[PDB]
Amino acid sequence: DVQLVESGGGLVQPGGSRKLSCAASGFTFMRFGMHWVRQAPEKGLEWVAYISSGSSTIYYADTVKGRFTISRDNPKNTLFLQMTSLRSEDTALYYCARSGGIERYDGTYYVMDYWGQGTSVTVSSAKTTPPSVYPLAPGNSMVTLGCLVKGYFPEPVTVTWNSGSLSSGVHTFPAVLQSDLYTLSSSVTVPSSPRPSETVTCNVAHPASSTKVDKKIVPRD
Amino acid sequence: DVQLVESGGGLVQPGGSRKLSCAASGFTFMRFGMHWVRQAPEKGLEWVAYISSGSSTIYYADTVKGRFTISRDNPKNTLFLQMTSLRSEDTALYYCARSGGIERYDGTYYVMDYWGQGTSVTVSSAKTTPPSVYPLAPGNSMVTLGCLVKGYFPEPVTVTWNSGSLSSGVHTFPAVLQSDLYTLSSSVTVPSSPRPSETVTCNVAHPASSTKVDKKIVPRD
Amino acid sequence: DTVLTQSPASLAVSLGQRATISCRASESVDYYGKSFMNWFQQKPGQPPKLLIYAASNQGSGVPARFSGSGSGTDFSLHIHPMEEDDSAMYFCQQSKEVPWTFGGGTKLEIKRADAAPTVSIFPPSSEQLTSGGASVVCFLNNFYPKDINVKWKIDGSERQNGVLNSWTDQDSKDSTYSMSSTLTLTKDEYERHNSYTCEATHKTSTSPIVKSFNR
Amino acid sequence: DTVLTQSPASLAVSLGQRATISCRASESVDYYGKSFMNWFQQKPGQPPKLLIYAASNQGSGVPARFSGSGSGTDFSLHIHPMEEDDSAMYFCQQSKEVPWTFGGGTKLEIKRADAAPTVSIFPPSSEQLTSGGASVVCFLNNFYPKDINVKWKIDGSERQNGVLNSWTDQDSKDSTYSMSSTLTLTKDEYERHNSYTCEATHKTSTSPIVKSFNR
Repeated sequence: DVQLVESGGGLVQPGGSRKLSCAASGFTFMRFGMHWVRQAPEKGLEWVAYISSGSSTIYYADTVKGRFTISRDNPKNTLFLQMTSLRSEDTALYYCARSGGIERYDGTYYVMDYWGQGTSVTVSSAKTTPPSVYPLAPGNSMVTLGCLVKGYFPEPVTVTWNSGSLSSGVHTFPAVLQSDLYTLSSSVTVPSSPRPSETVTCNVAHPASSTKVDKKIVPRD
Repeated sequence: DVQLVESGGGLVQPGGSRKLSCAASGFTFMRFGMHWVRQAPEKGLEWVAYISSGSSTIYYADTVKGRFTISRDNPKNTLFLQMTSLRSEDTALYYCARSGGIERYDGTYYVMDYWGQGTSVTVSSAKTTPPSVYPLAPGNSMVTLGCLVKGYFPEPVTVTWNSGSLSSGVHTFPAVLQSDLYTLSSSVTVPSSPRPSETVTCNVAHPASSTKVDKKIVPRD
Repeated sequence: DTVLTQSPASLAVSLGQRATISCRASESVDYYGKSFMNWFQQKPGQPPKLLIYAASNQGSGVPARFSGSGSGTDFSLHIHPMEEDDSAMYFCQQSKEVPWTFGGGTKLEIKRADAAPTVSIFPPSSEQLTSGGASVVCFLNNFYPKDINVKWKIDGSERQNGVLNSWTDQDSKDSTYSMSSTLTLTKDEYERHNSYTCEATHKTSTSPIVKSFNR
Repeated sequence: DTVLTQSPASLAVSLGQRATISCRASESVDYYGKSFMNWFQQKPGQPPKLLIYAASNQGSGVPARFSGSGSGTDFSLHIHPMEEDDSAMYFCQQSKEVPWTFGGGTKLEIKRADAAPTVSIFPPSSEQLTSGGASVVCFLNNFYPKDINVKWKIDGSERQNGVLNSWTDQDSKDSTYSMSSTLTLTKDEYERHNSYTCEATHKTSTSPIVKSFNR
């Protein structure tokens, strides 16, 4: 089964460098041209680079020409993207796509037929900050509780409820940037019987600051 | 929207008692008849009890007659199941299902149109035991790592990789009961580049013993 | 560069109906009698998946409910009937010239029955207050359509300043939308006011759902 | 009691093909003309969803791709075409008498292409060895069909004693199956042997996938 897995992403300073890899599996890698496509809210999908199976040919999108360098390790089934002189404009999710050829009787047609999950690359000078998790306690057969995780950088932050036991009726909202600091909120709904007789806790992990905190929602009073 | 949420399940000793609740929403509860249906591998779906909107009529499955008692709190929008004299045969996932009436040409037809997630009820004397998590370290562009969580009771155990970050390529297998103790295992595949350069940790939680453990997969040596 | 322009930007089709997404190029896309127009599907938190290639060819494992058509400059993606799993971003892409260009994407959604929102309000936590801040959180959950007007009243006055609203992508099992509105002040200013109100006007009613609390 | 019997117990239909699940009652189920047969769908870790009611009526939000037929004693659920989301347990149930009875269920699955498994072997961890135990784990990942024969060799000998195999349900995006095989010995016993092999015979090959290690 065709399988592409990207990695290398992270937070990089404007003007810095980073190399993303893309591990393939399930097909004879050395026979397929590979691509790097990226996506940002303000971009949608945007092609980055192209490299033939043997690398005798390579293409760069203008915005990337002169700064990035796509390359490949056919024996290690790895494709790479060396980025340098990064700009905020380069912040995006990088996917590596496989240029597969459909054996058309009209002549083989090439189409990026398989993509990966992608890696996040944020280029910013904003400083890494662990978030503050705050308990959202109630003021019906169901009661909504929640957690506010504010003041963190960079994304992402992981939010779980009762170690994952509580999975149904959970809304974890998209984080918003307000002065280089993110803020996100999650909500969990439980039968009113369960609260407070049974504990509800949001488990929040922020990998970048290596911070992990669990916050028990206790009645206000 | 019709919403039904069961709670109350748990581990009960044979001969014991437990009362399950079912919190309804999104519909005029007092107008619908309710049900309690259960499931077990050695059962599939099995009807347990019926109660009309006004309780004037109630039906029990033979296996439950004389021990369980269905009831409702129309004002609280809650349905209940009071179980007593529990036996292992009662171990199963309990669902409360709404007896919705479909307005047909030949008169209204009633069908259990909405179900909840259910609540697990285990009836056993076996003793609650926290599990032991062991790191499954490697002996290709991808490496498969894992965690073995054995000797715990009862179910369930919660398994997450890198706090939920590593979600793709994860296999958490069904636990197996061997002498009143469960054993389960999870595998995560990552590009070989990421390991060991970047940490991989399985986060295992066993609510019933209030045990939460993080096990980092380090190379053997 | 060949600019691909899709239309509409957002849809909303009921289960069982047919959805049609249009994508036009600035320059012809078929070289010979083969149209180099591709279509992809991208569900939230998911890589794109190839749907159609060469204008009308089905990608691997793509149901016969998706079809593609058009030639030269104008192309279309059809989906009939609409099913509960189709909600996604659809993009067209030309692969005749370099660079490879994509369209802006069209967000097709399931048009479900209207649904009023479930509003809940939460005052600052002791812990946050203790740290000098006062964030008031308001959850407007499970509504449809996403079109909603969320406002704040502090002691009766309209407060435009200081709030961040956040929507969730159409729910996968519900087809509803959700949103958190957060008003952020300082502990000091928070303590200068009595009433805090979170209000929502949605087509499911003429009066807004007003949720409030007196500190 | 009206006993409902479903057939087959398990299926495997390819995308685009038609699936037909049969359900027969011990006693008639239609009261006069109205048939009281109902069909439900249950995807793993999910509540049952009403698919068909009264033998042939579609439930809410159920695609025209699902249909029901039959009368009196025999009924059938039909799915055409088959799609990547249909893999679930399908049940019939009669609502004419009390008790309300369900069938045993028919597990329908996507017949995808054959896929050989990815075997990985792992020896006891220091931590577990330090506790006196020695579990040897083996992951046979992402294969198809689920039919596989897993065996263990200790210094070349067949070891039937002490192993626990566990399959994962058909994967949602892959349509493959997976399995862990865990051989449990005591630290003592484990240290009496040298070679530990995990083997798998699967239709994708005539020779088994042998994975081993020398402690």
